[PDB]
Amino acid sequence: SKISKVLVANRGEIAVRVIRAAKDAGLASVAVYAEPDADAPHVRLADEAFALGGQTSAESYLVFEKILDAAEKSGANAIHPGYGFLSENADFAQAVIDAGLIWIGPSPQSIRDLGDKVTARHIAARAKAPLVPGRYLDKPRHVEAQVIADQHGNVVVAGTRDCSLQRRFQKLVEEAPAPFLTDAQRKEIHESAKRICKEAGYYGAGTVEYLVGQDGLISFLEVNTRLQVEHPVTEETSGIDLVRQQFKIANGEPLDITEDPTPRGHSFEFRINGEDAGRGFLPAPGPVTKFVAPTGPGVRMDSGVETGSVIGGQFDSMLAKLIVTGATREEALERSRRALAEFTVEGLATVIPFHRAVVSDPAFIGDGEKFDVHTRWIETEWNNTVEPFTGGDPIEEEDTVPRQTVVVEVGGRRLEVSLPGDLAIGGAPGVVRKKPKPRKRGGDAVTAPMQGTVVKVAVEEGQEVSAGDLVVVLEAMKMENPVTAHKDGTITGLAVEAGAAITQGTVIAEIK
Amino acid sequence: SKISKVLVANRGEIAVRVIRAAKDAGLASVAVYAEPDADAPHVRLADEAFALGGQTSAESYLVFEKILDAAEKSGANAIHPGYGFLSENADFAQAVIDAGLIWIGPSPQSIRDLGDKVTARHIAARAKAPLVPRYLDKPRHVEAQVIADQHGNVVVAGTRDCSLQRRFQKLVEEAPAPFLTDAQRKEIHESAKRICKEAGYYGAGTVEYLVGQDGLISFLEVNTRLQVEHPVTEETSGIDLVRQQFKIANGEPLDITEDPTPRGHSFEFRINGEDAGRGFLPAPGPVTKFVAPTGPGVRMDSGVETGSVIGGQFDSMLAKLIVTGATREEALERSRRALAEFTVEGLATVIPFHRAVVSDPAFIGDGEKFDVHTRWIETEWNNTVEPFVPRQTVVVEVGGRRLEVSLPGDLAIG
Amino acid sequence: DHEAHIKVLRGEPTPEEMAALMAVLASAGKERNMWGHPVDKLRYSVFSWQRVTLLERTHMRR
Repeated sequence: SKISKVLVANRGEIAVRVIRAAKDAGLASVAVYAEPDADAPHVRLADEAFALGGQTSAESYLVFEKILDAAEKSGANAIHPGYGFLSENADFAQAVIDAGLIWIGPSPQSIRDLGDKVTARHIAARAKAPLVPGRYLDKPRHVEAQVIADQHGNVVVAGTRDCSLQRRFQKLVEEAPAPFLTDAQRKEIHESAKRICKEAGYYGAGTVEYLVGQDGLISFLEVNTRLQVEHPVTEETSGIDLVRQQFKIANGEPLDITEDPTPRGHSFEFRINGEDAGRGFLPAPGPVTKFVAPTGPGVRMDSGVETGSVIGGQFDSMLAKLIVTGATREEALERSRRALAEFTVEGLATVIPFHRAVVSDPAFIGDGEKFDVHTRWIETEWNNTVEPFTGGDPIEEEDTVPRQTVVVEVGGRRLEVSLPGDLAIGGAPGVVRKKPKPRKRGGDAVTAPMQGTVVKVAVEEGQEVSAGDLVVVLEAMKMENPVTAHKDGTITGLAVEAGAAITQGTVIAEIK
Repeated sequence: SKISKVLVANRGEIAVRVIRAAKDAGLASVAVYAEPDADAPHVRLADEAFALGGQTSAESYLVFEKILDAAEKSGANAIHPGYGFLSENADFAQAVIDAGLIWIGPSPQSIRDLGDKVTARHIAARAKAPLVPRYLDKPRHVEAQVIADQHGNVVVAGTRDCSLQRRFQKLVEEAPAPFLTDAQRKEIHESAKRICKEAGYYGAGTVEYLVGQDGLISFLEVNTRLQVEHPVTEETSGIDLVRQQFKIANGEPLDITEDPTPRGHSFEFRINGEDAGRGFLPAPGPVTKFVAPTGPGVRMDSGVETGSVIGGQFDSMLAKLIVTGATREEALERSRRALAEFTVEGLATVIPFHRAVVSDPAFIGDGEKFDVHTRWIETEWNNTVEPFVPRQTVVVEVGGRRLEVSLPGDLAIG
Repeated sequence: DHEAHIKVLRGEPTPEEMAALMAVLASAGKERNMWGHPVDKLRYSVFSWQRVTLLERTHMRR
């Protein structure tokens, strides 16, 4: 049936994006929020919002019954799952369709068929996708084809994205159209994606991921069965609003676009993670005490956060996404070098300094016919000059002296000058300055090094452990953090249990 | 002859836009500010900034002495005007050329000849421009974006519709100009080429026409500047018009050989600090809050931010909201979102008027035509908008120069 | 070196502007006598603890 009210079963930037697409469609939008998100922007931006009443991602978002109950109470007639969480849970998609809501996404069966790796391998075989021969690869590029697929089986390849900047298996910077490809490689990627999706019976928004070797051989990787995070570069390079296309397809209306849009311009997306690139991109909680977006020519910016937001250890680190676009890849890089220099975020560590570097690094600029970047490039070849985040903390003796910041006019030049409060130049009740100690401690207690949740308990009470044995794995920021026994002894107390939330400094167990 | 450092002679939105274009080109950007603007976004964003002093345009941005002096003190090699102020002062343009700075703009002779309707009308007739035969009762205002070349090439980046006007001040702008017939479009394009080529026009400028209910085109004017509503043409055609101004001032021949086909449709909405409930009088005051509409299909160019103070010393305009889509209706939908998200506090704005007109059948149209005319906001729009310390200074001599110095009078140290 | 130095955070003054700036900034900017100290003028109860914690403390603190 017709979509009328969409429950956006997700959070942050993708929640915002689907709310906005709903409003453009003139649909009603219903948000859901966990307790950490009760103040989040999307709760206000949505036309209505329902509390999931949960402290953690499992009990709040991931339990099907709470989303179906929210849908019931709101009278939402469609569900859009965004990405992650339940957007790939075929059993949830089934439960939605059983409830009779318009599930804005691919069929539960095609989600399963493309989710099973062996089944998907058989699908790619029948489809005669360019599978790799068999072969190990040295330094492949990563290329995605965007699929728009009709319920009537019409399919267009909206374009391609290169996403080779991935740290550990998580894309960080992406570009559209995929540069430095032969038209034969484009032909292959395009028509392979068409074939693959219809052999899967696919419909909705989708994406096929390809892995391209330095020999130039394309290989298929997998189909993600949902709207990508990076879709914005495809929207900024193709005359397409992909979320509205996805609404139309969930309506079952035919594709208005009959043939692959001509890629025009070049568009980069940079993921603004709350991760400190100066400390191996480890994610950390913290307030966003200031947020000031780049604006103006060739800039778009989608954010799940604003000044005064708080980010806690329960959810993914991605704050926002910056998209920068121009007539040519060189022009788009120039505009990127503007926008990332205008971007100021304060209160927590962000990867913005990594973006500033990589958009300035010859390995990524390239020679005009290829670039050097590949899936492991950040992990192994990027010269990490970024100093660790320290924020406003004083850390050296000279920092403890208060300063007064003044604006000085000198021959008409405008200067900003920061003057110490005790400055002697030109000529105390026993005041002393010395280097402040940082806030860092260093028994039997094993204590949680950060706030998070207890995904695994590795021990039973009365178990003998030795130094270095695993005690628990915490999840923080959706990231695994083992905690291990600091000395030998019998595990006792063991106050945690699996699934519990745990605050920093909590005693996990004590070793005697 | 090659631009290296640009002094941006204007304030606000165009100041920021040119600073950004320069930073994209990697040119050094030098801003100038009057006393009211001493911490404005452009002042802090520019790579260098110089105090003009004075409290009004006549004391400041208009003083040829001060702008040329600032250019010298900066060691600028080019001057870029915005819109307004000295952007069409031929005498100033000549003074800049005498200074030998690259005037990023049309040649003084062109400014002078096109600045007189008599001389300009003569030129138009010589060019065989479409000309009014009568008075147009309810004309639709349409203009063409010229990108001329010092070598005499010309590209027409597109037609642009500006028919939502008040007191001859534009309020909402569109590209490409909608519902024009192909014949009208061709006439306009070829006429903009003819008229500006006859004028000898060096670079960027807007050729403006009136269109009547009969659909006859009449030439109106040539405005010899990158007019404020350029962004809709930028978002439709993809020509970075300011960087084209840089190339033309370099005298490089155009990269663009043929008029770019418009990709889609785009609207611009001027966020004037004017209260439609009092009939668009200025409302000076603080911009106590400024949350920009954000994300898909939306661009903001702004001269204000939270905590800025606005006064009648300068024009009421605060920002341009630009919204883009594949179609007229899609772009209207996106605008009906963006203008709802746009939250301003502490002073009145035309935002409610924009929300109305983007909702109004006269502006939606029927798919073949629409009813707006240059007077329609005045004569025919149903207005339903509910009415809404000093500086110390020291004059120092230094072995090569005099230097006045200025400090906050509350400065204390040690 | 751990002295708090002057920082020019924004812009770049040429040497002559530096010298003008610095010259203008350079331009601008315990004998005990307890006789009749207020604490002596106060009148204390003979058993008042303030004779320790105020009077004597005030006299002795040097």
